Amino acid sequence: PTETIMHANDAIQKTTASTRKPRLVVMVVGETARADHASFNGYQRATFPHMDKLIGLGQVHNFGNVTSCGTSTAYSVPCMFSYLGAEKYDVDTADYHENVIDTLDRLGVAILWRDNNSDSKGVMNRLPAKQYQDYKNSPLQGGNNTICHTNPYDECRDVGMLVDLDDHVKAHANQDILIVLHQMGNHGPAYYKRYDDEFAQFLPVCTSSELAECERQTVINAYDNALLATDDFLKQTIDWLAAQTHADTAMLYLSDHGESLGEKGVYLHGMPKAFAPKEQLSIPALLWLGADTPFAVANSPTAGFSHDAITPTLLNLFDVSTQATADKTAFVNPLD
Repeated sequence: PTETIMHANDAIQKTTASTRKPRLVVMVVGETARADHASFNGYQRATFPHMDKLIGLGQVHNFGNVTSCGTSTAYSVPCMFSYLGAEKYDVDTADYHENVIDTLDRLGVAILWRDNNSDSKGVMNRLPAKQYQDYKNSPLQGGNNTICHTNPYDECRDVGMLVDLDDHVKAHANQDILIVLHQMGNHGPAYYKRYDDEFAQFLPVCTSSELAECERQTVINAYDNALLATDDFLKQTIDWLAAQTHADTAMLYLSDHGESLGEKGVYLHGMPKAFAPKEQLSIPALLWLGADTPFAVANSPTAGFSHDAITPTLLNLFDVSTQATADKTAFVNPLD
């Protein structure tokens, strides 16, 4: 299949960081978190305490029940950054097409992908290897994450991706910056390993991978506790962005897919889109904008938001204009 498929040859940045205030966007790629257990979507438990207050104060925006493009990480993540909609996205040929990261990097946006999940799923392939940083392992063990030995499992935490993030920013202060943080999140089945002892408030907790043996409630507790860690992670992420004054900042959070928690005997995820439970397709979506933001929250099409809105949003966030995203539904309205 000699060479790559192009979508945004006509991609032109309407306003560059040299004529206006530079833009710094943090894209948090969530994992296995579902909107059904999001407290800001009507869940009885306070799974997102920090986010609930920011919503209750009107600091971040909740897009309610957003539909995921897939039910698995390997399927969803490449499609989240693809120009192809979920209706025409092909997971087997996703590496053949240029994505939004390719376009943004080409146009001159400093991209940095820090991963605490697995990998960019082929998204970061055409970009320099130094722009992808491993964070699922400690150094010694050839990683980068300095926050790993805070639990009996020595599992690296997502908050470790926020460490020394100022360095990459200071290296590209003259230009727009996009930082992608791939989150460990609520990866199962061992939800009890996904969080430190500080976020173990929903008790008792299923401390096993055999979710089918544990009572549904103990498994839900573990899942909800992992959400608390994510909520705190997002809180520290926003706090870091709030510290960046000389740049228009934005924090976009979306989970790659949902999760089944014993509903009709269905556990985990990965079930084919055609008949998959909607718990696997229901994801939370949050947007935070910095002080005096130039951007506006787009009106929700009722059909609802989806994963297809990510690529046009990212392009709108950097004033990139292409008929590859002429005007499809995005989270943020394009400027003039």
